Amino acid sequence: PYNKIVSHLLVAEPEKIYAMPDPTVPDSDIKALTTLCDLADRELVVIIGWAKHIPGFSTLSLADQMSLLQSAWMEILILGVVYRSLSFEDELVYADDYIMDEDQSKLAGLLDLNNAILQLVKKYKSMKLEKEEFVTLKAIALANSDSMHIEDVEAVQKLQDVLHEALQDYEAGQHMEDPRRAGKMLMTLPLLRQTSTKAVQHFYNIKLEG
Amino acid sequence: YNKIVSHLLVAEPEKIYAMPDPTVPDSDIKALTTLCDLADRELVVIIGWAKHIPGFSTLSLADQMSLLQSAWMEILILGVVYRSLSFEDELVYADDYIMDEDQSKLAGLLDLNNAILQLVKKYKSMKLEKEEFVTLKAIALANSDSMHIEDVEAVQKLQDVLHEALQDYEAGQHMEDPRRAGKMLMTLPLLRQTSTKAVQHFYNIKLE
Ligand SMILES: CC/C(=C(\c1ccc(O)cc1)c1ccc(OCCN(C)C)cc1)c1ccccc1
Ligand SMILES: CC/C(=C(\c1ccc(O)cc1)c1ccc(OCCN(C)C)cc1)c1ccccc1
Repeated sequence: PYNKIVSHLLVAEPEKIYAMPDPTVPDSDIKALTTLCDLADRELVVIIGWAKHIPGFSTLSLADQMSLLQSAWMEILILGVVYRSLSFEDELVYADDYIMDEDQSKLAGLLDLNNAILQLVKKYKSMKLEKEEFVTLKAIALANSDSMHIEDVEAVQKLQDVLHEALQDYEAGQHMEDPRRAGKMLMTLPLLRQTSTKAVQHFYNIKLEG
Repeated sequence: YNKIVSHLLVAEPEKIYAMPDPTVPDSDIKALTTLCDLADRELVVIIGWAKHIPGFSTLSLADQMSLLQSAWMEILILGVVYRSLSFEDELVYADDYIMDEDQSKLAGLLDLNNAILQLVKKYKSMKLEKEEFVTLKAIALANSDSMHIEDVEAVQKLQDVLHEALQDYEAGQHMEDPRRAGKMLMTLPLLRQTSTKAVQHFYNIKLE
């Protein structure tokens, strides 16, 4: 119906970012990896631009604004893809010009991993996830990254609170069929965190192995 | 008073002890062994405790085990975490085994324990109650996100039931915060992460 925060967040939303493949080089695990690497690099600058638009976010200390972006960037990237693929089935809308099926992923050796995000994508799909929910869960994810390098903990909390409140409230007017929808959304965050940490690790392994 | 929560409480297992076998002088191995032996004896208990969770038993033995399979670490972690609330910078795994910053460094569990302590840091901040504990334990169990389940609906129903119990509990004894249940739900990620880091670390011993 109308929530201050949710609307703000829809607006603060970033524009369509396209992967931009290299047509002259062959499709290998090094290509796909390289393709995603930069795709994320670009998004990371995109996200830092965005976070400033997160109501109450710019007010925290800089050292703390960095602490969170430091921790929650991967979940943000991830929830991102997870969203792009809701209207699709069994594949990943990493980029609107970059989609991967079971076979493109088998070639990239990201089967295990992608079969993980397919799962995450399944839940949200079975909940009929809404754009307004994405943006909110996304902001929450950030204000809930639990960095250990926090200096002013009472502030992080008020930021968490402000965003949590917007969720309960938006879910309150748009879905009275489910007096427990917000909290349900919230329970999908762990998997988000699980996937992201899985992602981070595969990366530290590819870097170890080469 | 909420029925489901009264149950979970009553179900709450009896105290367990690590019993730092009067055998080997303190050392990485001794330490790691003590925990290995306690976790196992706890795991058994957990299995039994599980039978009481409302609606848990009705599940096919296949699912029941798929959940336990995935959540047993969060459960173990949550325990020591609740056990450690009333303390400072120390992790209580058992009344006979209490790890302080140094004993940790000795076991190499500095990083692991240090994240676990972070978990406690938050629960202490919001004065976690035994009631809230027993309930999250059950919730974490059914919200374990296992990839290989048969009956998705029945499981979902179990998460709703327990979720209802939590939102309800907060609604009665904690009217001062309408977002409390949700905030408890928000501590689940960390628990997940920590339980994960904890597990990958165990397997990482002599492998690649
Ligand atoms: C899951 C795909 C992915 C990345 C990704 C995820 C979501 C998204 O929207 C875009 C990309 C990925 C790849 C590279 C990367 O690099 C960050 C480091 N920069 C500074 C070089 C981050 C994420 C990746 C992670 C680990 C190993 C290999 C690939
Ligand atoms: C966090 C301490 C811990 C365990 C633990 C946690 C909570 C608790 O109440 C009791 C113990 C731990 C240690 C061993 C273990 O083994 C399970 C596998 N069995 C079948 C051999 C599980 C957890 C541990 C985890 C990873 C590496 C080293 C130690």
